Amino acid sequence: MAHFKEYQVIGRRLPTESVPEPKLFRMRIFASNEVIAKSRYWYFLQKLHKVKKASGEIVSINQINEAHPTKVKNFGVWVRYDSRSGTHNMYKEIRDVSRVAAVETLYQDMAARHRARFRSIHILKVAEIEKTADVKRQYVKQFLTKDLKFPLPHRVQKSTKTFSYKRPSTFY
RNA sequence: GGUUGCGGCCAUAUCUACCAGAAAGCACCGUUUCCCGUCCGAUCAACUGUAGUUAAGCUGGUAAGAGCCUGACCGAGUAGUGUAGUGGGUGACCAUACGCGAAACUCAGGUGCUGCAAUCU
Ligand SMILES: [Mg+2]
Ligand SMILES: [Mg+2]
Repeated sequence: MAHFKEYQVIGRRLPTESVPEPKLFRMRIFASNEVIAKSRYWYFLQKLHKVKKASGEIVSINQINEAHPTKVKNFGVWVRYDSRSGTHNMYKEIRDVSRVAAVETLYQDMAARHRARFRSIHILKVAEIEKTADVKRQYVKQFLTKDLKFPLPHRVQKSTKTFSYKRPSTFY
């Protein structure tokens, strides 16, 4: 899984004599590949409608590419997750160039700060904030100030050799 | 279509309350010599369909009826459960993956169908 990928997954109940041409439900799924995306689709349709993989059918799966992969966006993400003692909703903000890597950042963030495994997370929503001043988290808001520039003090250079003859510097 | 005799399934047929029922049938209904049974022709027996009555039985209809029956992407793919992991959690327990999948509930509809023989504006 070099990264996540976003798939649109469209499926339906199996057609019957009573109801030919059912309703065609669709979701956007962040998954490492096609098989997981289809599995996640059925898992989530399990919780919304009376249907399972055996009574249903996957009409379409299509990868969804970022419209502008090279534009930095501020994403607001609503997640539902299970902690060890209950279920909680939260909203986080991630700044990056694509939805898939923003969601990838989000899973890493949920694992790091809340020990929430991919098993225990529901991506309720991902949406770009098209306007500044609608951004609310200070950790992403600090990066939107005009003419932003910071140094990177204490540069640590990687040495290929085991022994150095120079007693190095961390300048930058 | 009504009714009677014998039924099949055994409430969609049961229960409550209340209204209808032409004809025929069924019924209630008249009598106690006889065969029989009673504390008691109430029941059971016999006899006349004669004296009468649809009052009841019976049948059908009504009920935002009770019950019952059928369905529902109703609740609910919930509860539960087969399988898996060197999954989570101190534990109690829980999540996930591949499968199966209820009951209550909530609406909706319905309230006997039918076989054989005989008979009837
Ligand atoms: Mg008498
Ligand atoms: Mg094992």
